[PDB]
Amino acid sequence: HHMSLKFDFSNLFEPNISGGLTDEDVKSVEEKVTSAVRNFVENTPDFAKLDRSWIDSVKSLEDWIINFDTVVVLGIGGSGLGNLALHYSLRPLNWNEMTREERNGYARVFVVDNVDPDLMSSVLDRIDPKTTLFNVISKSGSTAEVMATYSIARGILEAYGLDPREHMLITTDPEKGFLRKLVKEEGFRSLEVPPGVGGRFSVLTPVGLLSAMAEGIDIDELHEGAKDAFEKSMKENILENPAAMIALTHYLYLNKGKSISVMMAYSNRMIYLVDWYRQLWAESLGKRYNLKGEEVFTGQTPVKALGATDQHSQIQLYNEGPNDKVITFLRVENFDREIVIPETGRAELSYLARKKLSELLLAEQTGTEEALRENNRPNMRVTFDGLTPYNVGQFFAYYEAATAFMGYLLEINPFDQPGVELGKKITFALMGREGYTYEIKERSKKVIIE
Amino acid sequence: HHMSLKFDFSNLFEPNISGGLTDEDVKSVEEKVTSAVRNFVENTPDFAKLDRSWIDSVKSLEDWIINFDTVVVLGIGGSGLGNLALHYSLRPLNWNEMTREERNGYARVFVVDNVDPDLMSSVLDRIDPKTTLFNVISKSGSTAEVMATYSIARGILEAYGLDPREHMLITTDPEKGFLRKLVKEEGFRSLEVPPGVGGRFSVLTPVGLLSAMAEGIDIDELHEGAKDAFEKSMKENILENPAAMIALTHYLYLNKGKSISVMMAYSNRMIYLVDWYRQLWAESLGKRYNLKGEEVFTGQTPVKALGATDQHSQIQLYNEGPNDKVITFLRVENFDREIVIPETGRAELSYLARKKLSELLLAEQTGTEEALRENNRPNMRVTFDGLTPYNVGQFFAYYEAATAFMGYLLEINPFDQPGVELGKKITFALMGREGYTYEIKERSKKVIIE
Amino acid sequence: HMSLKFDFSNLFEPNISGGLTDEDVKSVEEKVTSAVRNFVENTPDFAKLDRSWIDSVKSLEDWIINFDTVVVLGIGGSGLGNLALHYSLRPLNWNEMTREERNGYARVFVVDNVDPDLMSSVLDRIDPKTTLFNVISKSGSTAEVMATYSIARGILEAYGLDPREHMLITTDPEKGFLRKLVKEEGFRSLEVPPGVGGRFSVLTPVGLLSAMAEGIDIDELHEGAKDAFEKSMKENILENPAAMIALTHYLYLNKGKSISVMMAYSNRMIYLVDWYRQLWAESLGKRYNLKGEEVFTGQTPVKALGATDQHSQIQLYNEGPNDKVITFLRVENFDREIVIPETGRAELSYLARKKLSELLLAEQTGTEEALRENNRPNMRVTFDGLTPYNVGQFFAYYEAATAFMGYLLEINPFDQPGVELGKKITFALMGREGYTYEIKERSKKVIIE
Amino acid sequence: HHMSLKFDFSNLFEPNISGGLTDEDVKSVEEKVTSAVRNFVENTPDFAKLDRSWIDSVKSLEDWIINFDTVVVLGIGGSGLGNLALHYSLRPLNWNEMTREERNGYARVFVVDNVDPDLMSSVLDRIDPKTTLFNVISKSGSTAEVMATYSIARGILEAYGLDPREHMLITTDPEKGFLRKLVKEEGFRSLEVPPGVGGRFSVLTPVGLLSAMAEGIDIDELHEGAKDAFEKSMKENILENPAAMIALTHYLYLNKGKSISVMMAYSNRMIYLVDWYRQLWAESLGKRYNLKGEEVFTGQTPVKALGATDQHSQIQLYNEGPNDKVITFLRVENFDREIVIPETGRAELSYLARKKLSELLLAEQTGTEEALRENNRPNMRVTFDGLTPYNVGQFFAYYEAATAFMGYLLEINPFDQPGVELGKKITFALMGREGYTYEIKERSKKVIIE
Ligand SMILES: [Cl-]
Ligand SMILES: [Cl-]
Ligand SMILES: [Cl-]
Ligand SMILES: [Cl-]
Repeated sequence: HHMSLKFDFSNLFEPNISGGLTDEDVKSVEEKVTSAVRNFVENTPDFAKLDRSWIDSVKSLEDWIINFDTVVVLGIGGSGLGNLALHYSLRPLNWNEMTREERNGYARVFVVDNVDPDLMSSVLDRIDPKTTLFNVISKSGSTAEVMATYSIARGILEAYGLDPREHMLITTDPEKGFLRKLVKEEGFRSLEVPPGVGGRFSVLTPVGLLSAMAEGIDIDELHEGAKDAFEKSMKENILENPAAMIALTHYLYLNKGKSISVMMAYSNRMIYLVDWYRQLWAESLGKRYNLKGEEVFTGQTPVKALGATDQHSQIQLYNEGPNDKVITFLRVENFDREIVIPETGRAELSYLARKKLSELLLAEQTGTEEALRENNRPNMRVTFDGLTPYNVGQFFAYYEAATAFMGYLLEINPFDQPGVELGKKITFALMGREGYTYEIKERSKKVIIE
Repeated sequence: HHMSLKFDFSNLFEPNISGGLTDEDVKSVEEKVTSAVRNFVENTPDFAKLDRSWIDSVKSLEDWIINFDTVVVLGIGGSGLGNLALHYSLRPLNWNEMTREERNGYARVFVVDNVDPDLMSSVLDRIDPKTTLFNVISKSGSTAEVMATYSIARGILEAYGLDPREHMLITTDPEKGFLRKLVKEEGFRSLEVPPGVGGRFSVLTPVGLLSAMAEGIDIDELHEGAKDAFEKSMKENILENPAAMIALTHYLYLNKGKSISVMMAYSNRMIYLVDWYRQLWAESLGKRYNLKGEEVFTGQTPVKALGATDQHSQIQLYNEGPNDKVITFLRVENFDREIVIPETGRAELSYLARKKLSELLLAEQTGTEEALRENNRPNMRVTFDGLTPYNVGQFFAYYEAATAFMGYLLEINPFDQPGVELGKKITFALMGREGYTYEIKERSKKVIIE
Repeated sequence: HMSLKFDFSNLFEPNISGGLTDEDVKSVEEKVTSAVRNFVENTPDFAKLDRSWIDSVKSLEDWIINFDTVVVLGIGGSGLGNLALHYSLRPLNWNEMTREERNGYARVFVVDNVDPDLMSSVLDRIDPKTTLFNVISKSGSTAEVMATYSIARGILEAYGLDPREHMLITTDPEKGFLRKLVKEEGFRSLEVPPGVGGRFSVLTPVGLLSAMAEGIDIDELHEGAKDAFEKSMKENILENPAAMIALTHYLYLNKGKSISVMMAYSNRMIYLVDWYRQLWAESLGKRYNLKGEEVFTGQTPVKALGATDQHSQIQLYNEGPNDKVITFLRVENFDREIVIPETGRAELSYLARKKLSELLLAEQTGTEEALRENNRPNMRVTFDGLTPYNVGQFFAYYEAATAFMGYLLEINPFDQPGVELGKKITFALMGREGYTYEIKERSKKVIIE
Repeated sequence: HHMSLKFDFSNLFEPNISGGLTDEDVKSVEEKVTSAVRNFVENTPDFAKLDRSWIDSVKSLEDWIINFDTVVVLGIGGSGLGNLALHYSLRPLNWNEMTREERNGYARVFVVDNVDPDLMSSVLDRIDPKTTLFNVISKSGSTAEVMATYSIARGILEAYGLDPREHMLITTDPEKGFLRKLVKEEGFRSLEVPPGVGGRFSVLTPVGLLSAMAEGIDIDELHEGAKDAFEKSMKENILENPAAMIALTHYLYLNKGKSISVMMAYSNRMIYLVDWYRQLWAESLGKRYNLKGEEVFTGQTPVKALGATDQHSQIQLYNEGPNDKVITFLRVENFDREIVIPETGRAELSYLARKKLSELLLAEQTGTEEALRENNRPNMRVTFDGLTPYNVGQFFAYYEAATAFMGYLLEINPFDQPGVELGKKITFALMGREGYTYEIKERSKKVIIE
């Protein structure tokens, strides 16, 4: 009883929407898409290989991890969102507020992926350092945010007379960077960010799997789902290849003025899956220069929505504003807690009486999707039979491959992020970091209301 | 020691950005903007009046509310996001996980603004019904989601033999709708959604103020901030009028291809302020037809970002992708818990040693803003001296007025939401609701991978 | 409110063979009377009990209720007083009681060492969010207090707590590093009075703050101290306990009693004995007299606990060298009077249905009599109960007595020059700027590993 | 891993101190010392034999002892201090205030070694009789203080309807005395105080081992250290024999007017090791008569000091008062919780910044030792590499041997205590005990102030 995600691309096509994609459209790109799949098969990126050592190196720590009642991940972006996505999608929303008995002995997971002291302080107020493991995660080994939060955690351990080696696990490049040097000099336990895997493609590497295993997620089943997804993503038959289809259809639509991808998840536990997609799409495909060095300023802005909530926020705009969005719905059909709506005795509420609350949620997704179709707003749907590691591993793999394919189609490098470097340089200079000299000039025009 | 929000619109203008707005641009719209302000002054919408009864009717319940240790708001969109925005921005992030003593006797606030049973179940698992008040909030008195969650809460009270009148407070239109009838027939305590105030403009009405007061927020100071903001928003001098300036500059940019507003808050506690803005902007300004009945499909998609987090997700795209965004930063300069980064003894981290963690966060905002300027991406900044009710009330008022002004400039009705009605009709039909007959047709083209 | 009772009888002939005589008393009476008169005429600051000591501490009462725990970072004079007050005037499980059982008053922990097992164990028991650190140092730079201060402050900083909300500084009003910190950073503060040395400072804000925090009646503490200091100014030596303690101990020191044993018959009084230890040792253990002559004077104070140390030291006190004067502290009424149950066993009939304290008191009486019979000089200080009035009497009488002994021995009882060399060596070991002492390689090394 | 205690006797000798012991001094007593060691080897006292049955009898109760969460030792002196020495030195100071989980399942240990009702009542307020074992320990089987506390514990058990045999374990002489009778008549579990081992020499017998095993101390390792130390104590080469050297040097100094031994431990955890030593030295060596029946009134008063604390209490007197003391330091070089002193940013505290707090403690021991040397105060040092049962067993063994050797040198019986009997007789008479008739006479001279 493991099932493939189901994809329904029907509302992306004519005649389902007037303005839809056509058989001519598909034919216009089919060859370039098949070539993207072939290139993935022939020059497979490291992320798709799902090395056994990724699971094995994490399982090797399992006996040690059961010493801890909490794991705090000190990581950001690629080293933080995948942790939150796994945590939300694959444990109950009140996991960290459950007793240890309710958690069946597994650990609470907190992720500190910002340098806001209100965030760090609120996590620190919830943990006992004597029973906490900090997983310090940075590929580079020197991400400023992670250094700052590492410093705070280390300082607290020191002040309490706790051995940092008993409370910190370092996940970083096997050879380069400051955190790796710390490992080598001080003898920390460690895990690797694989050299050929970039942050935003690292969730199924030890980056994501350690905290997942800590909280009792079946990480083997997670890889089983991703494996099956990657295998379907290598099919040169595009009508059997969900990742190729996502790329094909989004590539075409980007070309036809759809500058926004909306991913709308009909589940509060899926919301961090959408944030993970946000970074994956935006950072991969949002590129100034193409592979030839030509200025292209390409990209499709990823927008996060939550159903049914955002029907009362964004659905007016999605139906009646500019037609610049392709909307992907994430639909889960079975819930771990199926609340039944009681009979209140009021005739006004008979349409709700003794139905599952999820029946209403699912009726809302269906109605929202249909209204959008009727208003010729292109949409597709990914359906999960439940929130299981198998299904979440599929999700990650399919979107990692699709993003890879879109970078091929757009003839850009989907695996770099040059646009982030300037802000960092300015910031380090502001922080007085040795060798950082950028000076922000005094402005001519100052338009302030103070 | 109450201070106005500071606005810096400088990076929206030439020469600060090449491509920026010009004095010619401002002159092109100045008159229409002054007229929007005059119209607001002369035909003031009910939301801007800040009726004393909004605070007084809530304070009248204060003695009763201190019976409860938890308030659960059963509301959605306009009746839910303002509650979450107040809760996050004006209490510590671990408020609901603090002891009652730590909360100084004030209540926990949970908001159930979805029909996902994983959400409702997780809140139900955290509360004792004997010490909980459900605030059921719907302007119409019949929002499906709110009916469903009301039914569940009522059913639990009944099964436990608790009197619903002792555990439910109804906030709805004073005269129309099912919830008002329930009030009248069964004798519930109640509060009003003011007839002339729409959901998305209702946060400073009893909709938002009840839960705020419950958790110990100074609701008087909240209105004091909003009052001062509304007064500045009635200034016909546009260079002294932050709301007029936001409208002026966003109107111009929408016209020049900036189809996205990004609001990027450098605070985890401000994140629900951004979601409140999301609904306010999208639902107000995302309109098919103008006031003349002409098809305009207007709108500017609001995008939520969090700094520094989203520097590792979206900043590549914001600097290097299409130039279709105006970015507003929210910057708070003082934090309730100022963590100091310890000295680790490592020369590599000297740039962080013994600085406030917030110094790094603030350096990151400044650097991110400068990089964007250098890449000619238009941006402005709203600076809060701290997270206080005064400053949050200002924020709400300024953006409510600015949205009002943009609807004038765009010559649409910013106070309706016709585009939501079709999805609801389809959903009710799917739910078998009497008199709802929409039938979804079988599709010609079915493109599925299953 | 009743006066401590003193019974000096077993210090005198014929009660002990070898005891003090009327001739002995006459030999020093005039010098003692002059000690008293000097105290009356040039009263040391500690004996003035300034109103501002209580008033400055009471000013913080409203603020202190924010905290469930006060941690005293202080050592010696700035630490033992707090412990003496804590143990003697609250039940032994006070810090392990619930807040309700404590009637809302705070837990008190004293970190008076730089052992990380001590600091760590206290930190493991506290919530920084509800903890006040009282950082106490007269000089403002005591190394041990700087070290513990640094740790507490670092924890406060890492958690984002404002140090001014969680630290109270007790130091000289004008001089020193801690006073500078107060003035530069705006900490709340209390004073160590300029003319009061650490070991004489328990009844100043040094001790009064943590005592108040835990709900001790500090007014009653001063009321007892006041009454005791009044009796200590009586020129009739037979009405003046402090003068009699100095008289008799001065005579015995001169007759080869090189040890004072203070043996308290109460586990709660044990830190009163430690406070006394520092007071007698550091005051009267002096190389030079007031003329600059080498005298190497001193009487080693020894801490004992009754009835416990009957099974540790009583063999030695009765059968070893006759070099000790033994002062008993006897408390006659206990806050929890446990009654020994009837077991039904004939062998235990002598215990059946008596107060456990009756056994304790019979043990003090028997121990005292056996020592008299063995001609070992002893006296007894009897408390009707462990109350602030009684404890304030105790501190005052002993502070006055130590002042008088310094007069009789013609030394300065208010300095401590012998501590400075070790500190200089230590700072040099710690690499402190301007400390250069180098410990030389030894000729003779006698090691077993 | 297991290391011998290191002894440094250097500052006991000339030229290290002027006035120090000389090679002539050593020659003066070498032969009598060698003869002490030989007597020990040839007529070994029962305490040094470390019978396997002392560990086995205690280990046979381990399954039963895990029923309890708390062991309360009712014993005094020899039957009480050893338990406290082991508890403090080999468990953290907050052991009894740790949760059961923090204690890894092992029991809390309270020792009630006084008939102060404030002691007993404070212990009783902390225990649940249903989960408590009272270990009632008296070699004689009739120690009054143990009878009284036994009576209290038993009465409580009775009045609650708990079976005393499920909550009391009796440790007493195998054949003689009231407690042994109780065992035989009522069927209590029991352990033996070995007939040839006196109380003050009983810590490593079941007297001490039971409570130690209950709190998780490795009692095998305790014996392994004691065994190695007793072996070194049987070496006729006095320069390889620590116990011989302690006895040699202290005997010489006692004869040169050092009437006081100061043991000053630089650890709050070692303070009860010092108290154990106090009873050992005082009760053994403080004798009126020698073995010939000649009046000697011999003895060296043992004084307890704690470093660094007592540098602010006693160090003035030790350096500047009578030169009547030999001072032994106990120095522990590694701590279980190694607190690092943070950097405060203050120039005044740069000599502390980022050093271990124990570096300061150790520097204080060294400086204190050197200043005492400079002032010609004889001192030695015992260095522990950590607080481990191996090191603590070594300590007890070496000091028990040393005391035996001192009694030989002093030609006294180190194994009796006739000076305690008079006080007991008087007390029993005051308590109205049948056959005790002592009458305290009215005094001639009464010198009282009331
Ligand atoms: Cl968004
Ligand atoms: Cl105040
Ligand atoms: Cl048995
Ligand atoms: Cl002592």
